[PDB]
Amino acid sequence: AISSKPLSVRQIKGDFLGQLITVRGIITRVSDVKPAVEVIAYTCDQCGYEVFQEVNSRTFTPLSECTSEECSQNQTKGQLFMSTRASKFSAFQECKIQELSQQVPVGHIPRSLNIHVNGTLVRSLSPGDIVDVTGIFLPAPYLLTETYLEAQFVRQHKDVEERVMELITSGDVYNRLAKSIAPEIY
Amino acid sequence: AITARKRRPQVKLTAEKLLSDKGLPYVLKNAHKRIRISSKKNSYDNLSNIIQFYQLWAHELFPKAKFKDFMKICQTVGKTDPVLREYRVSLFRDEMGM
DNA sequence: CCCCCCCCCCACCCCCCCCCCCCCCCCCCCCCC
DNA sequence: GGGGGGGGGGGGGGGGGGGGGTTTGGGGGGGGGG
Ligand SMILES: [Zn+2]
Repeated sequence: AISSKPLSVRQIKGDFLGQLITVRGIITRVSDVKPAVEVIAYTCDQCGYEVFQEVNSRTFTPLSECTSEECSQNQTKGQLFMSTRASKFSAFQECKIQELSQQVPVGHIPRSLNIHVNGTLVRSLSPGDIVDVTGIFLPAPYLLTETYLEAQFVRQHKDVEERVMELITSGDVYNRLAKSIAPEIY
Repeated sequence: AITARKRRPQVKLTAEKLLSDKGLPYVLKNAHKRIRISSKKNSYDNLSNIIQFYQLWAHELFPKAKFKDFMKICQTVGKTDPVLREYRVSLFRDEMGM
């Protein structure tokens, strides 16, 4: 049931790391979309047998020598070149969520967190949105770890041309609509 | 009784590999089919029509070396190896045997 | 119109790299067939 | 007279070691008040 409960940001303590929590707050900032490599594809110049590296961290080191049996058995130390055509990219975006101004205890600074969102779920958020977000609360390499929330699901807090006839048919609509402008004002 | 210590291996164009199916039998299978020479083309293009097949075959056989260096290796093993001599003389012996 | 204000601008581990050593290959020379 | 084997040189690989990776004051420009 814990994933159902909307936590304020300052309730997200270290013991939650690894859990599919749900957080509540205001988005104070949103990144522009950028691509990130899921799998790098390298061509091999001297044999044409491509090879692949999967990336699973904020950084990586690129391959140099052709590890494929096509080169390795021929002991042919061919050179590898990255191809953006064949590499699988995924859409990446970061958003900073802050607790609601009402939730801040008296005298504390409002606490905030990085949300990372990937794939088709990108650009579901915008600054000034007040929102509930489900995600995996995770560490990142900085013993103190950096931390972020991998977003998974989002809940934002927030025919006619026939229907206009309902007011037109009732008549004197200019006078009435003008009288409908701020009726509490004398 | 003893745990291993590593030593770097090395590979070079052995006459056995040169006599594998993708070796000279590949040349016999494919050279007369793929090289074509004609008065309809200039000398540079005709030379290229030879060189392209031998280069592709050389790379597919032994991709490590450059084509000229491969050719020097081939000329020198041709100068030396007895089984390769028996194969080459067997080719011209087969042509005699026709 | 003149003076004061205020605003701006500026001063420990991991990778790359290099050095050292050992082995293997290739050529040359000599002997054997 | 040519091919094999022995011996010496030269090059390449692999390992090991090492080093690097914001406040305060002052002048001048620009704008506002007496
Ligand atoms: Zn390759």
